[PDB]
Amino acid sequence: KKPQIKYEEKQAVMPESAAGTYTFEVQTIDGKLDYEPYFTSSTLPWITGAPTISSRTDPNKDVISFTCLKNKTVWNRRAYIKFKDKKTGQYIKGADGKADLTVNIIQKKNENPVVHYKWVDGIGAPTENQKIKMKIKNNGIETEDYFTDPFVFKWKETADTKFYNVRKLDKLYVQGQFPSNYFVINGIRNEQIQGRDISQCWAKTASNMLHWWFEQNKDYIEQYKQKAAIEEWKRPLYKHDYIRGLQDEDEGKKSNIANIFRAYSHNNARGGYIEDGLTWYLYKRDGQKNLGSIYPGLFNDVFAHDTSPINIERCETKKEFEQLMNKTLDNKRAIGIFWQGSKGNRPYQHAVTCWGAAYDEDNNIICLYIAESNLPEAVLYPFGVRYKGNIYEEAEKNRTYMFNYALSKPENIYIDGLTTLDKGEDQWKKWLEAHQKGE
Ligand SMILES: *[C@@H](C(=O)O)[C@H](O)C(=O)N[C@@H](CC(C)C)C(=O)NCCCCNC(N)=[NH2+]
Repeated sequence: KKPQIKYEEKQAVMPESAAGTYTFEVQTIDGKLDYEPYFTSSTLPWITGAPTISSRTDPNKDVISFTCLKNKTVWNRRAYIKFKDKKTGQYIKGADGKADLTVNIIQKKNENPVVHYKWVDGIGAPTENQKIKMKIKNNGIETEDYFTDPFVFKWKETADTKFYNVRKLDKLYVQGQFPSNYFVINGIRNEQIQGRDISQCWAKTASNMLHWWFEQNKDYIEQYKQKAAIEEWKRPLYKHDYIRGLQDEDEGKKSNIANIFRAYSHNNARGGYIEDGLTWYLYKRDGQKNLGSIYPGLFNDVFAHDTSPINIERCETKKEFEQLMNKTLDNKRAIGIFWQGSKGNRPYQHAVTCWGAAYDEDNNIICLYIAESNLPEAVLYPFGVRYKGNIYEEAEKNRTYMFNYALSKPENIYIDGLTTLDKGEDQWKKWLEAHQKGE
Protein backbone atom coordinates (compact mmCIF):
# COMPACT_ATOMS: atom_id res chain seq x y z
CA LYS A 1 0.00 0.00 0.00
CA LYS A 2 1.39 3.39 -1.05
CA PRO A 3 1.26 6.00 1.76
CA GLN A 4 -0.81 9.10 1.05
CA ILE A 5 -1.35 12.58 2.45
CA LYS A 6 -4.71 14.31 2.70
CA TYR A 7 -5.88 17.78 3.69
CA GLU A 8 -9.40 19.22 3.77
CA GLU A 9 -8.76 22.22 1.50
CA LYS A 10 -11.99 23.98 2.56
CA GLN A 11 -10.04 24.93 5.73
CA ALA A 12 -7.79 27.91 5.12
CA VAL A 13 -4.74 28.26 7.37
CA MET A 14 -5.02 31.78 8.81
CA PRO A 15 -1.99 33.04 10.76
CA GLU A 16 -2.38 36.19 12.84
CA SER A 17 -0.81 39.44 11.66
CA ALA A 18 2.21 39.17 13.97
CA ALA A 19 5.47 37.75 12.71
CA GLY A 20 5.98 34.13 13.66
CA THR A 21 6.32 30.52 12.62
CA TYR A 22 2.81 29.13 12.14
CA THR A 23 1.68 25.53 11.62
CA PHE A 24 -1.02 23.29 10.18
CA GLU A 25 -1.53 19.51 10.02
CA VAL A 26 -1.55 17.15 7.04
CA GLN A 27 -3.12 13.70 7.49
CA THR A 28 -0.67 10.87 6.72
CA ILE A 29 -2.49 7.74 5.56
CA ASP A 30 -0.97 4.22 5.55
CA GLY A 31 2.53 5.37 6.41
CA LYS A 32 4.72 8.44 6.04
CA LEU A 33 4.84 9.52 2.39
CA ASP A 34 8.16 11.05 1.35
CA TYR A 35 7.17 14.53 0.17
CA GLU A 36 8.31 18.13 0.27
CA PRO A 37 6.01 21.17 0.62
CA TYR A 38 6.47 24.24 -1.56
CA PHE A 39 4.95 27.68 -1.85
CA THR A 40 3.43 28.35 -5.27
CA SER A 41 5.62 31.46 -5.32
CA SER A 42 9.05 31.34 -3.70
CA THR A 43 9.53 35.09 -4.09
CA LEU A 44 6.64 36.33 -1.90
CA PRO A 45 8.56 38.77 0.32
CA TRP A 46 6.41 38.33 3.44
CA ILE A 47 7.19 34.60 3.72
CA THR A 48 10.68 33.70 4.94
CA GLY A 49 11.88 30.51 3.24
CA ALA A 50 10.10 27.32 2.28
CA PRO A 51 7.58 25.37 4.37
CA THR A 52 8.98 22.37 6.19
CA ILE A 53 7.73 19.20 7.84
CA SER A 54 8.37 20.16 11.47
CA SER A 55 6.99 16.97 13.04
CA ARG A 56 6.06 13.44 11.95
CA THR A 57 5.87 11.89 15.43
CA ASP A 58 2.12 11.27 15.22
CA PRO A 59 1.54 8.31 12.86
CA ASN A 60 -1.73 9.90 11.71
CA LYS A 61 -0.46 13.35 10.73
CA ASP A 62 2.48 15.62 9.94
CA VAL A 63 2.88 19.20 11.17
CA ILE A 64 3.93 21.72 8.50
CA SER A 65 5.61 24.97 9.56
CA PHE A 66 6.16 28.22 7.68
CA THR A 67 7.42 31.64 8.74
CA CYS A 68 5.73 35.01 8.05
CA LEU A 69 6.73 38.61 8.46
CA LYS A 70 4.39 40.91 10.36
CA ASN A 71 1.40 41.89 8.23
CA LYS A 72 1.40 45.64 8.80
CA THR A 73 -1.28 46.18 6.15
CA VAL A 74 -5.00 46.33 6.74
CA TRP A 75 -5.65 43.56 4.17
CA ASN A 76 -5.44 39.79 4.41
CA ARG A 77 -2.74 38.36 2.16
CA ARG A 78 -2.74 34.98 0.46
CA ALA A 79 -0.20 32.27 -0.30
CA TYR A 80 -0.51 28.67 -1.51
CA ILE A 81 1.29 25.45 -0.51
CA LYS A 82 1.51 22.36 -2.72
CA PHE A 83 3.40 19.13 -2.12
CA LYS A 84 5.79 17.18 -4.33
CA ASP A 85 6.36 13.42 -4.14
CA LYS A 86 10.13 13.38 -3.56
CA LYS A 87 10.50 10.24 -5.71
CA THR A 88 8.36 10.98 -8.79
CA GLY A 89 8.91 14.75 -8.47
CA GLN A 90 5.23 15.16 -9.33
CA TYR A 91 2.80 17.29 -7.36
CA ILE A 92 0.59 15.15 -5.14
CA LYS A 93 -3.10 15.02 -6.07
CA GLY A 94 -5.94 16.46 -3.99
CA ALA A 95 -9.18 14.80 -2.91
CA ASP A 96 -10.78 14.68 -6.36
CA GLY A 97 -7.74 12.94 -7.82
CA LYS A 98 -7.42 15.56 -10.58
CA ALA A 99 -6.47 18.90 -8.98
CA ASP A 100 -3.14 19.19 -7.17
CA LEU A 101 -3.37 19.16 -3.38
CA THR A 102 -3.29 22.84 -2.33
CA VAL A 103 -3.44 24.48 1.12
CA ASN A 104 -4.65 28.10 1.19
CA ILE A 105 -2.70 30.36 3.54
CA ILE A 106 -4.41 33.66 4.48
CA GLN A 107 -2.41 35.83 6.88
CA LYS A 108 -4.74 38.15 8.74
CA LYS A 109 -4.75 41.95 8.53
CA ASN A 110 -3.20 44.26 11.12
CA GLU A 111 -5.89 45.30 13.62
CA ASN A 112 -3.81 48.23 14.96
CA PRO A 113 -2.15 49.87 11.94
CA VAL A 114 -0.27 53.12 12.38
CA VAL A 115 -1.69 55.50 9.76
CA HIS A 116 -0.42 58.75 8.24
CA TYR A 117 -2.13 61.14 5.85
CA LYS A 118 -1.35 63.36 2.86
CA TRP A 119 -3.67 66.22 1.94
CA VAL A 120 -3.84 68.40 -1.17
CA ASP A 121 -1.56 71.39 -0.62
CA GLY A 122 -3.11 74.42 1.04
CA ILE A 123 -6.29 72.92 2.53
CA GLY A 124 -4.90 72.26 5.99
CA ALA A 125 -5.80 69.00 7.72
CA PRO A 126 -8.76 67.72 9.78
CA THR A 127 -8.79 68.42 13.49
CA GLU A 128 -10.12 65.66 15.73
CA ASN A 129 -13.29 67.72 16.31
CA GLN A 130 -13.83 67.80 12.52
CA LYS A 131 -13.71 63.99 12.15
CA ILE A 132 -17.02 62.10 12.28
CA LYS A 133 -17.20 58.34 12.84
CA MET A 134 -19.53 56.22 10.72
CA LYS A 135 -22.08 53.57 11.63
CA ILE A 136 -21.73 50.14 10.07
CA LYS A 137 -25.02 49.75 8.21
CA ASN A 138 -26.51 46.57 6.76
CA ASN A 139 -29.12 46.36 3.97
CA GLY A 140 -29.80 50.06 4.66
CA ILE A 141 -30.15 50.10 8.47
CA GLU A 142 -27.55 51.31 10.97
CA THR A 143 -26.41 48.53 13.30
CA GLU A 144 -25.24 51.03 15.97
CA ASP A 145 -21.85 49.48 15.43
CA TYR A 146 -19.31 51.80 13.87
CA PHE A 147 -16.41 51.34 11.52
CA THR A 148 -13.56 51.09 14.01
CA ASP A 149 -10.56 51.64 11.76
CA PRO A 150 -9.43 55.17 12.73
CA PHE A 151 -8.92 56.18 9.10
CA VAL A 152 -12.67 55.72 8.52
CA PHE A 153 -14.01 59.20 9.19
CA LYS A 154 -15.97 61.87 7.45
CA TRP A 155 -14.20 65.25 7.37
CA LYS A 156 -16.96 67.66 8.40
CA GLU A 157 -17.07 71.05 6.71
CA THR A 158 -17.06 73.93 9.20
CA ALA A 159 -16.36 77.66 9.15
CA ASP A 160 -12.65 76.78 9.49
CA THR A 161 -12.15 74.04 6.91
CA LYS A 162 -10.46 74.78 3.59
CA PHE A 163 -11.54 72.04 1.18
CA TYR A 164 -14.38 72.52 -1.31
CA ASN A 165 -17.42 70.26 -1.89
CA VAL A 166 -20.16 71.85 -4.03
CA ARG A 167 -23.25 69.62 -4.02
CA LYS A 168 -25.92 68.96 -6.65
CA LEU A 169 -28.99 71.11 -6.07
CA ASP A 170 -30.96 68.42 -7.90
CA LYS A 171 -29.99 65.85 -5.25
CA LEU A 172 -30.62 68.11 -2.23
CA TYR A 173 -33.97 69.48 -3.49
CA VAL A 174 -37.13 68.29 -1.73
CA GLN A 175 -40.21 69.23 -3.77
CA GLY A 176 -42.81 71.03 -1.69
CA GLN A 177 -40.35 71.75 1.14
CA PHE A 178 -37.43 73.62 -0.42
CA PRO A 179 -38.15 77.09 -1.83
CA SER A 180 -39.76 77.18 -5.25
CA ASN A 181 -36.90 79.43 -6.42
CA TYR A 182 -34.21 76.98 -5.20
CA PHE A 183 -32.58 76.69 -8.64
CA VAL A 184 -32.59 80.37 -9.70
CA ILE A 185 -29.28 82.05 -10.53
CA ASN A 186 -28.59 85.73 -11.15
CA GLY A 187 -26.64 85.58 -14.42
CA ILE A 188 -23.99 87.80 -15.96
CA ARG A 189 -26.41 90.35 -17.45
CA ASN A 190 -27.90 89.98 -13.94
CA GLU A 191 -30.69 88.08 -15.70
CA GLN A 192 -32.72 85.38 -13.96
CA ILE A 193 -31.77 81.83 -14.99
CA GLN A 194 -32.76 78.41 -13.61
CA GLY A 195 -30.01 75.78 -13.91
CA ARG A 196 -30.14 72.07 -13.10
CA ASP A 197 -27.21 69.82 -12.29
CA ILE A 198 -28.38 66.18 -11.92
CA SER A 199 -25.71 65.10 -14.44
CA GLN A 200 -23.04 67.69 -13.59
CA CYS A 201 -20.64 65.56 -11.51
CA TRP A 202 -17.87 66.62 -13.90
CA ALA A 203 -18.72 70.31 -13.36
CA LYS A 204 -18.95 69.98 -9.57
CA THR A 205 -15.51 68.35 -9.56
CA ALA A 206 -14.16 71.06 -11.88
CA SER A 207 -15.65 73.79 -9.64
CA ASN A 208 -14.10 72.37 -6.43
CA MET A 209 -10.70 72.24 -8.08
CA LEU A 210 -11.15 75.78 -9.46
CA HIS A 211 -12.07 77.18 -6.04
CA TRP A 212 -8.79 75.71 -4.76
CA TRP A 213 -6.91 77.14 -7.74
CA PHE A 214 -8.36 80.67 -7.39
CA GLU A 215 -7.50 80.56 -3.69
CA GLN A 216 -3.94 79.38 -4.28
CA ASN A 217 -3.42 82.01 -7.03
CA LYS A 218 -5.41 84.83 -5.39
CA ASP A 219 -2.49 87.30 -5.49
CA TYR A 220 -1.68 86.57 -9.15
CA ILE A 221 -5.37 86.89 -10.03
CA GLU A 222 -5.57 90.29 -8.31
CA GLN A 223 -2.62 91.45 -10.44
CA TYR A 224 -4.22 89.95 -13.55
CA LYS A 225 -7.39 91.98 -12.95
CA GLN A 226 -5.29 95.15 -12.68
CA LYS A 227 -2.82 94.53 -15.54
CA ALA A 228 -4.58 92.50 -18.25
CA ALA A 229 -6.90 94.09 -20.83
CA ILE A 230 -9.85 92.13 -19.48
CA GLU A 231 -12.86 91.78 -21.75
CA GLU A 232 -15.73 93.82 -20.33
CA TRP A 233 -18.27 91.02 -19.93
CA LYS A 234 -15.69 88.84 -18.13
CA ARG A 235 -14.72 91.18 -15.26
CA PRO A 236 -17.20 89.74 -12.67
CA LEU A 237 -15.74 86.23 -13.11
CA TYR A 238 -12.35 87.08 -11.60
CA LYS A 239 -13.23 86.01 -8.06
CA HIS A 240 -14.38 82.97 -6.16
CA ASP A 241 -16.95 82.98 -3.38
CA TYR A 242 -17.60 79.76 -1.47
CA ILE A 243 -19.86 80.43 1.51
CA ARG A 244 -19.57 77.89 4.31
CA GLY A 245 -22.24 77.29 6.93
CA LEU A 246 -25.30 77.47 4.68
CA GLN A 247 -28.32 75.21 4.99
CA ASP A 248 -29.15 72.70 2.24
CA GLU A 249 -31.93 75.08 1.11
CA ASP A 250 -29.27 77.75 0.46
CA GLU A 251 -26.96 75.66 -1.74
CA GLY A 252 -27.77 77.89 -4.72
CA LYS A 253 -26.04 80.80 -2.95
CA LYS A 254 -22.92 78.85 -2.02
CA SER A 255 -20.54 78.91 -5.03
CA ASN A 256 -20.22 81.44 -7.84
CA ILE A 257 -18.09 79.01 -9.86
CA ALA A 258 -20.51 76.08 -9.53
CA ASN A 259 -23.36 78.46 -10.41
CA ILE A 260 -21.55 79.47 -13.63
CA PHE A 261 -21.38 75.84 -14.77
CA ARG A 262 -24.98 75.32 -13.71
CA ALA A 263 -26.24 78.44 -15.47
CA TYR A 264 -24.15 78.44 -18.66
CA SER A 265 -22.60 75.01 -19.26
CA HIS A 266 -24.53 71.77 -19.97
CA ASN A 267 -26.36 69.10 -18.01
CA ASN A 268 -26.30 66.45 -20.75
CA ALA A 269 -27.59 63.12 -19.44
CA ARG A 270 -24.55 61.53 -21.12
CA GLY A 271 -22.28 63.57 -18.83
CA GLY A 272 -19.11 65.55 -19.38
CA TYR A 273 -15.40 65.52 -18.53
CA ILE A 274 -13.57 67.21 -15.65
CA GLU A 275 -10.76 68.37 -17.93
CA ASP A 276 -13.21 69.98 -20.38
CA GLY A 277 -14.80 72.03 -17.62
CA LEU A 278 -11.36 73.09 -16.40
CA THR A 279 -10.25 74.18 -19.89
CA TRP A 280 -13.56 75.98 -20.45
CA TYR A 281 -12.96 78.11 -17.34
CA LEU A 282 -9.27 78.92 -17.84
CA TYR A 283 -8.30 79.29 -21.53
CA LYS A 284 -9.46 78.95 -25.15
CA ARG A 285 -9.46 75.54 -26.86
CA ASP A 286 -11.42 74.93 -30.07
CA GLY A 287 -12.88 71.66 -28.78
CA GLN A 288 -14.43 73.42 -25.78
CA LYS A 289 -16.31 75.88 -27.98
CA ASN A 290 -20.04 75.10 -27.71
CA LEU A 291 -19.57 73.42 -24.32
CA GLY A 292 -21.85 76.18 -23.02
CA SER A 293 -23.57 79.37 -24.11
CA ILE A 294 -20.59 81.48 -22.96
CA TYR A 295 -16.85 80.74 -22.86
CA PRO A 296 -15.10 82.11 -19.76
CA GLY A 297 -11.54 81.27 -20.87
CA LEU A 298 -10.42 83.64 -18.15
CA PHE A 299 -6.60 83.40 -18.33
CA ASN A 300 -5.97 82.85 -22.05
CA ASP A 301 -2.83 84.98 -22.16
CA VAL A 302 -1.37 83.11 -19.18
CA PHE A 303 -2.02 79.55 -20.36
CA ALA A 304 -2.61 77.69 -23.60
CA HIS A 305 -3.05 73.99 -24.41
CA ASP A 306 0.76 73.79 -24.76
CA THR A 307 1.35 75.28 -21.29
CA SER A 308 -1.70 73.60 -19.79
CA PRO A 309 -1.93 73.18 -16.00
CA ILE A 310 -4.43 70.33 -16.61
CA ASN A 311 -3.31 66.70 -16.97
CA ILE A 312 -5.11 63.38 -17.43
CA GLU A 313 -3.47 60.07 -16.51
CA ARG A 314 -4.70 56.50 -16.14
CA CYS A 315 -3.88 53.73 -13.66
CA GLU A 316 -4.52 49.96 -13.82
CA THR A 317 -2.25 48.57 -11.06
CA LYS A 318 -1.58 49.40 -7.43
CA LYS A 319 1.86 50.60 -8.44
CA GLU A 320 0.46 52.96 -11.09
CA PHE A 321 -2.32 54.30 -8.85
CA GLU A 322 0.11 54.97 -6.03
CA GLN A 323 2.74 56.52 -8.33
CA LEU A 324 0.11 58.88 -9.73
CA MET A 325 -1.42 59.83 -6.37
CA ASN A 326 1.95 60.49 -4.76
CA LYS A 327 3.23 62.54 -7.71
CA THR A 328 0.05 64.62 -7.61
CA LEU A 329 0.12 65.08 -3.83
CA ASP A 330 3.79 66.02 -3.65
CA ASN A 331 3.24 68.64 -6.41
CA LYS A 332 0.54 71.12 -5.23
CA ARG A 333 -2.19 69.86 -7.54
CA ALA A 334 -5.90 69.41 -7.10
CA ILE A 335 -7.29 65.97 -7.84
CA GLY A 336 -10.31 64.88 -9.85
CA ILE A 337 -11.03 61.14 -10.01
CA PHE A 338 -12.97 59.26 -12.66
CA TRP A 339 -14.72 56.21 -11.18
CA GLN A 340 -15.77 53.34 -13.41
CA GLY A 341 -17.60 50.05 -12.92
CA SER A 342 -21.09 48.87 -11.98
CA LYS A 343 -23.44 50.19 -9.28
CA GLY A 344 -26.24 47.64 -9.09
CA ASN A 345 -27.01 46.19 -12.52
CA ARG A 346 -26.32 49.42 -14.44
CA PRO A 347 -23.04 50.82 -15.83
CA TYR A 348 -21.51 53.50 -13.61
CA GLN A 349 -19.12 56.35 -14.43
CA HIS A 350 -18.70 59.26 -12.05
CA ALA A 351 -16.41 62.25 -11.43
CA VAL A 352 -15.54 63.15 -7.81
CA THR A 353 -12.87 65.28 -6.13
CA CYS A 354 -10.12 63.84 -3.93
CA TRP A 355 -8.64 65.98 -1.14
CA GLY A 356 -6.27 63.48 0.49
CA ALA A 357 -5.27 59.92 1.22
CA ALA A 358 -4.44 57.66 4.18
CA TYR A 359 -1.34 55.39 4.18
CA ASP A 360 -0.31 52.35 6.21
CA GLU A 361 3.16 51.67 7.61
CA ASP A 362 4.29 50.21 4.26
CA ASN A 363 3.09 53.41 2.53
CA ASN A 364 0.21 51.57 0.87
CA ILE A 365 -2.67 53.91 0.07
CA ILE A 366 -5.62 52.60 2.10
CA CYS A 367 -8.36 55.25 1.90
CA LEU A 368 -9.29 58.41 0.01
CA TYR A 369 -11.20 61.44 1.22
CA ILE A 370 -13.74 62.40 -1.39
CA ALA A 371 -15.96 65.35 -2.21
CA GLU A 372 -18.93 63.46 -3.68
CA SER A 373 -21.48 65.80 -5.23
CA ASN A 374 -24.08 62.99 -5.26
CA LEU A 375 -23.92 62.38 -1.48
CA PRO A 376 -26.08 64.49 0.88
CA GLU A 377 -23.84 65.71 3.71
CA ALA A 378 -21.53 68.76 3.66
CA VAL A 379 -18.53 66.56 4.47
CA LEU A 380 -15.79 64.65 2.72
CA TYR A 381 -16.52 60.93 2.73
CA PRO A 382 -13.99 58.11 3.24
CA PHE A 383 -13.64 55.64 0.36
CA GLY A 384 -11.52 52.65 1.26
CA VAL A 385 -8.99 51.27 -1.22
CA ARG A 386 -9.05 47.53 -1.96
CA TYR A 387 -7.35 45.14 -4.40
CA LYS A 388 -8.68 41.89 -5.81
CA GLY A 389 -5.31 40.40 -6.85
CA ASN A 390 -1.89 39.98 -5.25
CA ILE A 391 -0.28 43.29 -4.23
CA TYR A 392 3.24 41.87 -3.66
CA GLU A 393 3.77 40.27 -7.09
CA GLU A 394 1.24 42.17 -9.18
CA ALA A 395 -0.59 40.89 -12.26
CA GLU A 396 -0.68 42.94 -15.48
CA LYS A 397 -3.88 44.51 -14.13
CA ASN A 398 -4.92 44.91 -10.52
CA ARG A 399 -7.50 47.69 -10.40
CA THR A 400 -7.97 50.04 -7.41
CA TYR A 401 -11.44 49.27 -6.10
CA MET A 402 -13.52 51.56 -3.86
CA PHE A 403 -15.27 50.60 -0.62
CA ASN A 404 -18.32 52.82 0.02
CA TYR A 405 -18.39 53.39 3.75
CA ALA A 406 -21.54 55.51 3.36
CA LEU A 407 -23.37 52.55 1.79
CA SER A 408 -21.33 50.18 4.04
CA LYS A 409 -20.99 47.68 1.17
CA PRO A 410 -18.28 46.79 -1.34
CA GLU A 411 -19.01 47.78 -4.93
CA ASN A 412 -17.46 46.88 -8.28
CA ILE A 413 -16.30 50.48 -8.71
CA TYR A 414 -12.65 51.34 -9.40
CA ILE A 415 -10.46 54.30 -10.31
CA ASP A 416 -9.77 54.58 -14.03
CA GLY A 417 -7.49 57.60 -13.61
CA LEU A 418 -7.07 61.19 -12.43
CA THR A 419 -7.56 64.65 -13.95
CA THR A 420 -5.25 67.01 -12.07
CA LEU A 421 -5.04 70.80 -11.92
CA ASP A 422 -1.65 72.37 -11.22
CA LYS A 423 -1.16 75.83 -9.68
CA GLY A 424 0.68 76.93 -12.82
CA GLU A 425 3.44 78.78 -10.95
CA ASP A 426 5.97 78.98 -13.81
CA GLN A 427 3.32 80.20 -16.25
CA TRP A 428 2.04 82.81 -13.78
CA LYS A 429 5.58 84.00 -13.01
CA LYS A 430 6.43 84.30 -16.71
CA TRP A 431 3.25 86.28 -17.37
CA LEU A 432 4.06 88.64 -14.50
CA GLU A 433 7.71 89.09 -15.49
CA ALA A 434 6.70 89.93 -19.07
CA HIS A 435 4.42 92.70 -17.80
CA GLN A 436 7.08 94.23 -15.56
CA LYS A 437 9.54 94.04 -18.46
CA GLY A 438 7.14 96.20 -20.49
CA GLU A 439 6.90 98.78 -17.70
C1 LIG B 1 -21.63 62.27 -13.39
C2 LIG B 1 -22.83 62.53 -12.49
O1 LIG B 1 -23.42 63.64 -12.56
O2 LIG B 1 -23.20 61.64 -11.68
C3 LIG B 1 -22.02 62.39 -14.86
O3 LIG B 1 -22.88 61.33 -15.20
C4 LIG B 1 -20.70 62.31 -15.65
O4 LIG B 1 -20.28 63.26 -16.23
N1 LIG B 1 -19.93 61.08 -15.65
C5 LIG B 1 -18.68 61.00 -16.36
C6 LIG B 1 -17.71 60.12 -15.56
C7 LIG B 1 -16.25 60.55 -15.72
C8 LIG B 1 -16.11 62.05 -15.98
C9 LIG B 1 -15.60 59.77 -16.86
C10 LIG B 1 -18.93 60.42 -17.76
O5 LIG B 1 -19.38 59.32 -17.89
N2 LIG B 1 -18.62 61.26 -18.90
C11 LIG B 1 -18.82 60.82 -20.27
C12 LIG B 1 -19.23 62.01 -21.13
C13 LIG B 1 -19.67 61.51 -22.51
C14 LIG B 1 -20.63 62.52 -23.15
N3 LIG B 1 -20.93 62.09 -24.50
C15 LIG B 1 -21.59 62.96 -25.46
N4 LIG B 1 -21.85 62.45 -26.80
N5 LIG B 1 -21.94 64.13 -25.16
